[PDB]
Amino acid sequence: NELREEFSAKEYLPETSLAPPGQSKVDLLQGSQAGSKIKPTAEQLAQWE
Amino acid sequence: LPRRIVPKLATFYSANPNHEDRINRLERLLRKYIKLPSQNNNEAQQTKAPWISFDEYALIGGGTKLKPTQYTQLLYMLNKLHNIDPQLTNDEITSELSQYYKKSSMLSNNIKIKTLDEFGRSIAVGKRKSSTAKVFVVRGTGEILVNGRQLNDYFLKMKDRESIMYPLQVIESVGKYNIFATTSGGGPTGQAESIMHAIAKALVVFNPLLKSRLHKAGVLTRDYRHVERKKPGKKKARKMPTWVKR
Amino acid sequence: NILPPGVSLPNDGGRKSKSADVAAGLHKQTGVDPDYITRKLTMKPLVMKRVSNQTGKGKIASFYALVVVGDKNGMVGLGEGKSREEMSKAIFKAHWDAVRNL
Amino acid sequence: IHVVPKLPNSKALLQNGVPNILSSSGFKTVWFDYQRYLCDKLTLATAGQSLESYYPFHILLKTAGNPLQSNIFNLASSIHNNHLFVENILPSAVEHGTNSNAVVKTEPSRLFLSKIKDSFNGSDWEVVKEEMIYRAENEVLGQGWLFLVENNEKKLFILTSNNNGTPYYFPRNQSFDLNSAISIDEFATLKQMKELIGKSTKLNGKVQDWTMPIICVNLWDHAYLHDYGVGNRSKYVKNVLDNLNWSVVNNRIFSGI
Amino acid sequence: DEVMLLQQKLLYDEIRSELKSLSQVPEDEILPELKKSLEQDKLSDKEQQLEAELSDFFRNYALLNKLFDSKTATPTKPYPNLIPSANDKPYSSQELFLRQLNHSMRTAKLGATISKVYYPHKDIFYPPLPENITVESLMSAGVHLGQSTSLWRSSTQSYIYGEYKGIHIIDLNQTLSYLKRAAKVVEGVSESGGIILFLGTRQGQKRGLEEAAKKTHGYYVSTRWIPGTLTNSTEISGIWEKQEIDSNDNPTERALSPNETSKQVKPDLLVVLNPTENRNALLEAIKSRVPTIAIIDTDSEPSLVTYPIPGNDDSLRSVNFLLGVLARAGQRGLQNRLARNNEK
Amino acid sequence: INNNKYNNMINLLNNNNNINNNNNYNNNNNNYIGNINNIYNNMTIDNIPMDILMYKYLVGWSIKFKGRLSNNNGRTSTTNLLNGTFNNKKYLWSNINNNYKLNYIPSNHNLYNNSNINKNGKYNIKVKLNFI
Amino acid sequence: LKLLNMILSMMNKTNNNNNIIINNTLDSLMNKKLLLKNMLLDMNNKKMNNMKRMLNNNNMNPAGA
RNA sequence: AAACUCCAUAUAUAUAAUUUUAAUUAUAUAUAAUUUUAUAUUAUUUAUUAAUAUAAAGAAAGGAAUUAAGACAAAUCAUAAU
Ligand SMILES: [Mg+2]
Ligand SMILES: [Mg+2]
Ligand SMILES: [Mg+2]
Ligand SMILES: [Mg+2]
Ligand SMILES: [Mg+2]
Ligand SMILES: [Mg+2]
Ligand SMILES: [Mg+2]
Ligand SMILES: [Mg+2]
Ligand SMILES: [Mg+2]
Repeated sequence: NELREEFSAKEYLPETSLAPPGQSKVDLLQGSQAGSKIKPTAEQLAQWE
Repeated sequence: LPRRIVPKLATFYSANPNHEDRINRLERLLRKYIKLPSQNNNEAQQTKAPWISFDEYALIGGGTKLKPTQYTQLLYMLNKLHNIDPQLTNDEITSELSQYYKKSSMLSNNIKIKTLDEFGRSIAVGKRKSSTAKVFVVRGTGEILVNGRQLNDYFLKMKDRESIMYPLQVIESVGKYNIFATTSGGGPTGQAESIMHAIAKALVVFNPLLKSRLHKAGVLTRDYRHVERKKPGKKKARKMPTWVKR
Repeated sequence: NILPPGVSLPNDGGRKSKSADVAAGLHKQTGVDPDYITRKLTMKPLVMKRVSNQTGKGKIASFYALVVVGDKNGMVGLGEGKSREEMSKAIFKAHWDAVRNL
Repeated sequence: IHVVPKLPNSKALLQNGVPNILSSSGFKTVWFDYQRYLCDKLTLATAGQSLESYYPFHILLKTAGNPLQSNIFNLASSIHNNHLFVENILPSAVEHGTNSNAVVKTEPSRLFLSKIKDSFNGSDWEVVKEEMIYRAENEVLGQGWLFLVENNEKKLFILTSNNNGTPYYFPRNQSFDLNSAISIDEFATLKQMKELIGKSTKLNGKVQDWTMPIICVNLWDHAYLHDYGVGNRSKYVKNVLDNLNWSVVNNRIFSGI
Repeated sequence: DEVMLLQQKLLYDEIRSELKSLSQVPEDEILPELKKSLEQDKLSDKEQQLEAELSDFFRNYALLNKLFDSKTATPTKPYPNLIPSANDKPYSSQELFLRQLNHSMRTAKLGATISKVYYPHKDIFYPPLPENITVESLMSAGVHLGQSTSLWRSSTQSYIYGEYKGIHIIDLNQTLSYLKRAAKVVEGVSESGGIILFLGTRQGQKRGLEEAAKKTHGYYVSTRWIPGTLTNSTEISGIWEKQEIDSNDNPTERALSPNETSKQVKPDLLVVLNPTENRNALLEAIKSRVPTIAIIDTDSEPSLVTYPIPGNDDSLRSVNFLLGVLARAGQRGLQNRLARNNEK
Repeated sequence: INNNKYNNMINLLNNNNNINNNNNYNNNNNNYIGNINNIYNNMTIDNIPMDILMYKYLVGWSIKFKGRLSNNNGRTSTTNLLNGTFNNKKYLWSNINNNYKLNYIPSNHNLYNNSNINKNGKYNIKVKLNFI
Repeated sequence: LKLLNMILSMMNKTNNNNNIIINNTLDSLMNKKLLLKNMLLDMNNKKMNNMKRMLNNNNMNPAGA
C-alpha cells in the first residue's frame, strides 16, 4: 500500500517514479553485465599472476 | 514602429562569426566563475566527457572555416569549465555544456561471449594464406591430433610443431590441454600457423584475462600476408622482363 | 515539377535586358537602386578589341571592352572588363564596373 | 593612498565615545587618530609599490614570508585588527540614529553558543570570558591582541597575540614572548612550527592556514590608558565583552548555507 | 528525518552484494530444494490474496507501464549540489572555499579603503564621458607618446608637440578636440540607429572591442580584417543570416526572404585602433563610402580617415581609454534614442 | 525518414495498446512488433519516393568537338565546353557509396560519343553528363 | 502459488555472507521498502534489453543518412 | 590529388532439411581503421604540437583499377570507319 502511494506521487517513467536512493533517475544500459562481466574465479587470477 | 535589418552576431564582420560567438559565450561563463577551483587528483571524475569531433562541430560552428586552432581552443575552454568540482557547479555551466556533450553514446549489442560447449571444449577457427583450421581444445594432458593423425606423421618439420605449441607455451600450460586439429587447405606451414592462431583464440575462453599475454605474443593477430595477383603486363607479380635502353 | 529549393523557374532571357541583370546584381552587392540604372543610365561602348596572352598551352585570346555610363545630367563612369568566353560578357563586366565607378 | 573608512553614525561617536567601553577622548585616540596615523604610515611605506593597490588583509598575507618587509605587514595587521575591533564594539551598525530605534539589542546566536559548547570543555560563555581575560593579563605583558578564532577543524581557540600578529597566519601569530623565559612545551611547539614551515616546498616558503577570527579586542595602550588608566586593562576587556556587538560576531560564524 | 539518510548513506547495498553473489551461483543446486517446497510451503494466512495482489502489482508496474514515456526557475540555493559535512567531521575543501568567500566579501575590506589608484579594468567598464575628459587624464593614459623620430611621417607635423627622449610627443589639446568631435559623431550615428563597427587586430585588444560593441549595440572584429568584406560582401558574408529589429533594438522574430538575406549590410561608422596595419580596411571604407575614425600616431596618414584621433596606438591603456570614451558616447546616444522612442 | 520510422517503432512498442507484454511478444525469435499501420505512419507514396529518387538534376555537362571541323590549314581542332561540376557530393558525406558501372564508370556519369562525316572527313562529338 | 519460495530464501540469505545473526538494522520494514525497488529496476533493465534487441532485429532504413 | 570502387581481411544476421557437403564452405546485407588512448624524451610558434620511445585497446597489414592539361606532326589507313 505504501509503495503504491509513493508511486501515486509520480506520473512519469518507472525509473523517474521509482526515485532510487542513489538518485540515477535514468539508468540506460547497453548489453548485459557490461562492467561487472564475469568475476575471474580464483584459479584464473592465480594463473594470471 | 520603424524596422530595420541587422546581423545576428556581434562578430558578423569577423572571419568566422559562429565560432567567435560560441567562444564569447563560453568566455563569459569562464570569467564570471573564475572562482570554483578545479578538480583534485584526476582518474575519478575525468575522461568521461567525449565533447564533439571536428566534423560534428563544423556543422554547428565554424563549418568550412572551422580551424584546427579554433577547435583546440574550444575544447580547451570546455575542459576548463568541465574541470569544476561538481558540488559547486550550477545550471548555467551545465546547460551551456549540454550542447557540446552531444549524444555521443552509440548503442552496442551482439557481443556473444564465447563459452565452453557441452563437452567442455573450446572451438576456434584460424586461417593463414589459403589454409583453415578448426581446433577443439579441452583440458587434459599434452595430446594432439591433426586430421586424425599424429603430429609427427602430419608435420615432418619440427618448426611447424614448435609454432603449433607456442601458444601453449606463451602461457605455461603445455601439458594441460588436449588439441584436436582439423586443418584443411594450403601447404604445411599455412596449416600449422592456422592451427597456432586457432589455439590462441581457443585458449581465451579458458582464462579470458590471458588475452593480453597472447596479443603481445602476436599469436592473436591474423597474418594477412597472401599471394598477390600476377600483374597483366609483366611476369610473376612485381617482376618485369628485361628492359633494353636501345 | 522538381524545382529544387532556392532556385527560380527560367523565363524570358533573350528579351530580358542585360541592364536589368547588372542593376539587380549591383543592388544586391551595393546599395544602388535598380530603377535608376535601368531607366536613367545610357550604355555606349568605347573600346572593343581582342587581347592575346600566350602560355604553355598556346595563345589565349581575351576580349577587352571599355564602356561608359551616364545620365546626361552630371554623372558619368568608366569601366573595363575582360572575358574569354565572349565579348558580350566583357561588355557586361564593363557595364557592371562603370556603374560601380560613377 | 589609504584612507580611514567612514564609520556609521559618525556624529554619535564623535560626540561621545562607544558607551560602556571608551570615552569620546579615548575613541578619538584609537579611531579618528592613530588610525589615520596608521594609514599614513602604511601609505608612505607602500606608495609607488605594487602593494599600494591591495587592501590591508591581502598585503599582510603577501608580506608574511618576506623577512625584511615586516614593517608593511606590521602596519597592515594593525589596521586590519583595529577595524575588526571597532566593528565588533560598534553600538549599532544600522544607521537608525534618526529613527532613534534604541530598542535594538544584540545577543549571541544559538549556533555560536553551540560552538562554545563544542569547543574547550563545554564550559559556559561567562567562564570563557573570565579565562579569556585571565590569559590576556598573564601572557600579554605589553601590547597585543585578543582573538577568538575558528580553525578548519571547527573548534574555537583563543589566540594570545603579543603583537600585530594576525591569526590568519600561524607562522606570524606572535603568541609567545621569547624575550622572557619559555617553557619546554612551548619551545617544543615552536620547534614543531619550525618543522611544519620547513616542510613546505613553495618557493615563497608559505603554509596553508585559515583560522579566521571572530572576536577582536584591542590590547594596545592606545585604548585603555586614558579611560582605564594603567593596570586596569582587565576591567577594560571585561566591559568590552559585556557590551559586544553580537550581530556582526554571529555573522562572522560560517552559516553553513 | 536524517536517520534514514544517516544509515551508511545509501543502505541496502548488502542485498545488492547478495544478488550479485547468487548471480554466479548455479541454479541446478538450489532449484531442486525449492521446486518441491511449493506443494508443502503454503502454510497459513491468505495465500490466494497475496499472490493475486502481487500478480496485479507485477502487471501494472513491470509489464504494463510507460517505460519510455513519450516524445522524450528560481535559484533558491546557490551551490545546490553541495554535500554538507557532518557535525563532528571538519570542513571540506568546498565548505572551506565558501567560508573563504563569506570572509572575503566584507571582512577582507576591513582596514583602509583605497583611493587615487589606477585599476586597469575600470578603463573599460567605467569609462568617462567626453565632456569631463581632462588633458591630464589623457597624459596618464599615455596617449602622448608617439613613435620614434627615426620613424616619423611628416604628414603629421601639425599634431606633434615636440620630441622628448627620442620619441615625438603628440599635442594633447588637439587630441582632446579631435576626440570630442569623434565621440559625438559616434553618438549621433548611434542615436540615428546605424551600425558601428569597431576594428582592432593588435594582441590583447579583444576585451575592449567586445565591451564597446555590447555597450553600443554595435559590432566588432578582433580577428583579422578579411579583404573584400565591404567590396565583396556577397561572396564573403553572404552565407550568414540577419534579423529585423524594431526601434527598441528588439528582434521581430520574422522570417526573411532569400533576397533580404542575400543583400549587403554596410556599417555606418568604422572605428580602427591600428590603422597602420588595417590599411585595406580603410581603403575598402573609402571606396565604399563609410566614414571612419582611427587613432593616428606619428607614423600614420591622417588623410585616410574621416575623423582622426591623434594619439598613441601601441599601448593597450591608451586605446582602451580612447575606445571607452567613444563607447560611452555611443551608449548615451543609444539611451537617448530608446528614451525618445519609448516616450516622445 | 529514418527518424520518423524509428519513432514509430518506439511509440508502437512502448504502448502497443498496453496489452502485449513480455512472455507474450515472443522475444525469442519472433519480431512481429505491431500493426503495419504504425510502422509507416505518415510515410506514404506522396512524400517518400520523390525525395529519395537519385540522379534528378544535371549539374555538370561537357561537350567536345574533335575532328576536322574548322577548315584550317588542314590540321585538326578540339573545342571543349566544360560547365558545372563532375562529382557527386552526396556520396562522400552521407553513408551511401558510389558504384562504378562496368567497373569503370561512376554511376553519376552518363557519357557517349557519336561520329559523322563532313566534307573534310570524320568528326566526333563527345558528351559527358553528371546527374546528382 | 506464485512461487514466492525464492522470496523466502532471499530473506533468509539477506544477512548471509556478512553476518549470520543480525537484527533489523534500522531498516524500513524488514528490508522491503527498497527491495521491491531493486527487483523492479532489474526487470526494467531486462525490458530495456528487450527494447534494444527488437529494435535492432526489425531495423531497416534506406541508405543515405 | 585524396575519398567513394573491386580482390582480400575481422565480426553480425540470413539462406542451405550438412546426400551437389565442405558448415574448416558458399554469397547476399551491414559494421570496422586514412586506427585510437596514455606516458615520457626531444626541437618548437610551448602542448593553443611535431618525432622518439614506451604502455594498452584492437584481427587490422596489403594489392587492383583510375595515369589530368599539353608535348612528342610519337604508333595505328593491316581491328574497323571516312
Ligand atoms: Mg608464385
Ligand atoms: Mg603606432
Ligand atoms: Mg560438412
Ligand atoms: Mg584516386
Ligand atoms: Mg596527360
Ligand atoms: Mg610540363
Ligand atoms: Mg610520323
Ligand atoms: Mg599500309
Ligand atoms: Mg579498311
